[PDB]
Amino acid sequence: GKTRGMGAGRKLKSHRRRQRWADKSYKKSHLGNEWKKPFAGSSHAKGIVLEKIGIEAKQPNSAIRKCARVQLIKNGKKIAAFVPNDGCLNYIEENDEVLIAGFGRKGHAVGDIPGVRFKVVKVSGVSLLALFKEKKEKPRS
Amino acid sequence: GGKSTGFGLIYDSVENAKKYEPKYRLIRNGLDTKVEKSRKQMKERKNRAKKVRGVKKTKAG
Amino acid sequence: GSLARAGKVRGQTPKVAKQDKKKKPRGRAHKRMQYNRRFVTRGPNSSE
Amino acid sequence: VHVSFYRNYGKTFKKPRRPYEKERLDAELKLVGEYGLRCKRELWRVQYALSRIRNAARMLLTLDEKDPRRIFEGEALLRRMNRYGLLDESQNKLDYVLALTVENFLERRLQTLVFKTGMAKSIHHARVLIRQRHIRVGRQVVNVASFMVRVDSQKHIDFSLTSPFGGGRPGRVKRKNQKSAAKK
Amino acid sequence: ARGLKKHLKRLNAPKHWMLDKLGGAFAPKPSSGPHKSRECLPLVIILRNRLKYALTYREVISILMQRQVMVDGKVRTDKTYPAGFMDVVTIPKTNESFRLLYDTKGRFRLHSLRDEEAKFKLCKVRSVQFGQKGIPYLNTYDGRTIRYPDPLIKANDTIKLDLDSNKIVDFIKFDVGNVVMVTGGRNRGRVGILKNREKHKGSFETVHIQDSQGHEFATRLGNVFTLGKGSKPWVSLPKGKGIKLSIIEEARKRMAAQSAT
RNA sequence: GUAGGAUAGUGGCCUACCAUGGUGGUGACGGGUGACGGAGAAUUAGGGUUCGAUUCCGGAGAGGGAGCCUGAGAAACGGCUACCACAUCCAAGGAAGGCAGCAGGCGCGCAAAUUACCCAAUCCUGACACGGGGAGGUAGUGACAAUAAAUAACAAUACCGGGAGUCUGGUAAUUGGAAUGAGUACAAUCUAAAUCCCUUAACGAGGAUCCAUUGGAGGGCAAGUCUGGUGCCAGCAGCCGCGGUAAUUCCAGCUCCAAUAGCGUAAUUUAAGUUGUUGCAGUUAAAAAGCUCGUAGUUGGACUUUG
Ligand SMILES: [K+]
Ligand SMILES: [K+]
Ligand SMILES: [K+]
Ligand SMILES: [K+]
Ligand SMILES: [K+]
Ligand SMILES: [K+]
Ligand SMILES: [K+]
Ligand SMILES: [K+]
Ligand SMILES: [Mg+2]
Ligand SMILES: [Mg+2]
Ligand SMILES: [Mg+2]
Ligand SMILES: [Mg+2]
Ligand SMILES: [Mg+2]
Ligand SMILES: [Mg+2]
Ligand SMILES: [Mg+2]
Ligand SMILES: [Mg+2]
Ligand SMILES: [Mg+2]
Ligand SMILES: [Mg+2]
Ligand SMILES: [Mg+2]
Ligand SMILES: [Mg+2]
Ligand SMILES: [Mg+2]
Ligand SMILES: [Mg+2]
Ligand SMILES: [Mg+2]
Ligand SMILES: [Mg+2]
Ligand SMILES: [Mg+2]
Ligand SMILES: [Mg+2]
Ligand SMILES: [Mg+2]
Ligand SMILES: [Mg+2]
Ligand SMILES: [Mg+2]
Ligand SMILES: [Mg+2]
Ligand SMILES: [Mg+2]
Ligand SMILES: [Mg+2]
Ligand SMILES: [Mg+2]
Ligand SMILES: [Mg+2]
Ligand SMILES: [Mg+2]
Ligand SMILES: [Mg+2]
Repeated sequence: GKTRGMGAGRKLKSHRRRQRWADKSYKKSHLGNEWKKPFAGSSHAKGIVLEKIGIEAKQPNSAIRKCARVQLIKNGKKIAAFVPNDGCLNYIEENDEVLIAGFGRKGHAVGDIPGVRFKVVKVSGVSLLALFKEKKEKPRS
Repeated sequence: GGKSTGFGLIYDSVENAKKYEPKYRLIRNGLDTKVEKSRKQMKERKNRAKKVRGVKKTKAG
Repeated sequence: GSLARAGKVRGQTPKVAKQDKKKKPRGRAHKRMQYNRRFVTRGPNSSE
Repeated sequence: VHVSFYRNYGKTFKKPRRPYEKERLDAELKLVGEYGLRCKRELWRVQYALSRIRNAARMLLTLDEKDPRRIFEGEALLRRMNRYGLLDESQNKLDYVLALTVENFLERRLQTLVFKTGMAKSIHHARVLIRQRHIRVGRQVVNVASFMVRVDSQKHIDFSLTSPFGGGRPGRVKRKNQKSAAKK
Repeated sequence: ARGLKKHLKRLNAPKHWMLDKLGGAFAPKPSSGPHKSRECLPLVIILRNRLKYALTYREVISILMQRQVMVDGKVRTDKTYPAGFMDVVTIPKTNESFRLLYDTKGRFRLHSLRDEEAKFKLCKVRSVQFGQKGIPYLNTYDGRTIRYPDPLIKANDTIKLDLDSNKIVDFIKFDVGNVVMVTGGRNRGRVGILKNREKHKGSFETVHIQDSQGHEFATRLGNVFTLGKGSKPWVSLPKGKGIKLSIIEEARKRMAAQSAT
């Protein structure tokens, strides 16, 4: 059982120190591997759209999830960013600056989209929500 | 509305007021004039004037 | 997969303009009617 | 360094932990409509203030009744409640502080007292009168409905001298109408 | 830092000055002088914040530059001059004369004095030792040095100094049974009778002081200042007379005052 | 350790000589830190967890090192000298450079404002009551954050309920007269001078267009088995799931719900007694070392002066 001695302060403190690593949440933050992620600990990130792609929805669903491969400007890493809402892929062109954000599960895949953990927030400095609701238009043409 | 509060000073004579009263409060009562000046211009003149030696400091435009 | 069908349904949906109506009260007044309609006088949006 | 950085400020309310509890929504809306509150924020800050008062009383009650801090701060807390009418002279004990409710604080609002003193036809009518500069507490005009009236000041609530309802000239609506009638 | 600091941030000033925190970013930096910067009251505070004669920092300079203020019988023109405990401040134009004494709450109080009583002050002896040529001398805690002192005077004693003749008129030996005032720490401003002296070799000496109402409090020897021999102080004390009342007692007086006043 | 040297002074601080010591599982030494330390900050039944670049205190640096003069005080950088790294001017022989001060620009980025006014307040400094102060203050930008608080009130009709009847209560872009600040503006006040606020002549509300928004309406979880479109497509969906021709879940209209001048989305606390000292588990769910010995560690019977 637990060590109870009044003089066992060191052992209890050292025991807990070793055992905290067994916790996945603790080890994820204190490992230092977060800085190796594409965002490198950032909430958002800008990137350049390399190409427009579709990803087959995971079973038992059946659909083509519209995504876009994006290369991050600050570190040059390539990621897949999901484009939400209906018909918003038409607002995205290749070699365009897009602001990327997490998908809501802190680096984990969301929904039936396989291996996707990012979504597109802005395109050409304009939020997709504004374009979807016809609030604004992209600055070109 | 209906009430105001302020601070007042009564001096024994105008001569005493001009000695202890700040300049800006004397201009309000009309006991002194206002000399218009630009602090930034004065600073630039100071820096230009210290690159010359002798009586030519003043003549430095 | 094919990307040519993006925006399919949204473009097919016929446009229907919103009907302009008198605005509801704001702030305290809004809570006044909300209070009379639930305590002074089936769910709130039942299809009765 | 900026001197303004040393100015203090704090929060006055906390949002509910459970946002969609049907029982809580029903109870809160009843108080909001009864006292003509603007929104749930006004009710929540009163609850926040009430929690602070009760928390102070609990700490004092946990101490020995002979503790000097218990005696000193306990009397001050009771005196503060009495001065606002929350408690009565017959309830001079910290235990009665723990029995206070939100309704007690809402009844001391200027909006509630204006309506319950006959100056206003409805609780909502009192709200408009206060914000429209028609009420005064003593000599000072008060345009805040949340003003918590004191017992010594409850009897001095009256219409402002500048208001049309307190001896002042009629408002611009009547004056313009009188002008229009004269032109005829 | 590479030398001496010339500024005092307002929040870093001594609390007993009672300076509003939003009044500015700076507080008057006490000048070097007889008293320590943390145990003094600069003339700017006295003239502007305590007596209200000056309304601004500038007006204090005008008053002092006219030679209208004297400290310990000498005119002082330094705005941040460190006036401290037992110092006598005289303003001939207003015919006023004050002595800096701590109130029972530990803050300097400008105790108005009569003309006769403003001709002397009390000083605490720091040490007595031989100077150059074997001439004995003593120095006090207010920066004063007196040569050829009475041989009976020893460290920690109190001497009555005449501001006119600048000579020691009388002195009080530091011993149990005399009335003393606390000049520092938690018990600052309290007056009582020295009841005991506990010495600890190599450490600070503790002194037990009993108030006139029987309340007993301790403190360090460095915070004690003898005021008189026996039980009667040689200087006039404020209304409190060094009697520290409990918050309950103080609240009781306030409640009674409202009923009467 | 001894004797010197040097220093404002103690000291292997340094030199000569001599001795062989010094630290370490009570973690030395080394490594990592997206590490300046503290006062403190967030959240906290209690214990606790996390944070602390930043206005107070202490330290450190002035592109990277090193050296130094002056001086009471500097190994100073809005002082000098050299090297290195960048970079300005030149009549090409030279010369002058240090914004992690204020403002501003470029770059970097998810990420941050005026190349403004003033020494009037706070205080500092000089030979000095007077000069100076991008310290500091004032205004501009400012939905970081925080506080108060509008967007209607009342009456009469019509309509609809409750306690044939009559008192009360609820609806309507109906009909009426009242109230009022947003705004605007004489003025005064405010201020160093302006500006805002406060005060106030006049003016200023009926669809009082002087138009409240942001997210939702299968469950978790407050709110529709409404109508049109789409037909495993398009999309939704934090999780469970919805969509394959009669979709409560997608795209729309209507209605309704929550918060409300705010609200949605993308490290950390709470929930977590899922890190358990308080306070968790280890027969079968993840978990007793194959067995015993054994040092450090941790833990160790009773008894001595009561009445
Ligand atoms: K633990
Ligand atoms: K130093
Ligand atoms: K030395
Ligand atoms: K040695
Ligand atoms: K010097
Ligand atoms: K100044
Ligand atoms: K000066
Ligand atoms: K427990
Ligand atoms: Mg056991
Ligand atoms: Mg410095
Ligand atoms: Mg000693
Ligand atoms: Mg030596
Ligand atoms: Mg050697
Ligand atoms: Mg740290
Ligand atoms: Mg670092
Ligand atoms: Mg810090
Ligand atoms: Mg850093
Ligand atoms: Mg900064
Ligand atoms: Mg600092
Ligand atoms: Mg330095
Ligand atoms: Mg740099
Ligand atoms: Mg240097
Ligand atoms: Mg510089
Ligand atoms: Mg410097
Ligand atoms: Mg920002
Ligand atoms: Mg509006
Ligand atoms: Mg206004
Ligand atoms: Mg819908
Ligand atoms: Mg529900
Ligand atoms: Mg349908
Ligand atoms: Mg749903
Ligand atoms: Mg867990
Ligand atoms: Mg478990
Ligand atoms: Mg098994
Ligand atoms: Mg098992
Ligand atoms: Mg035993």
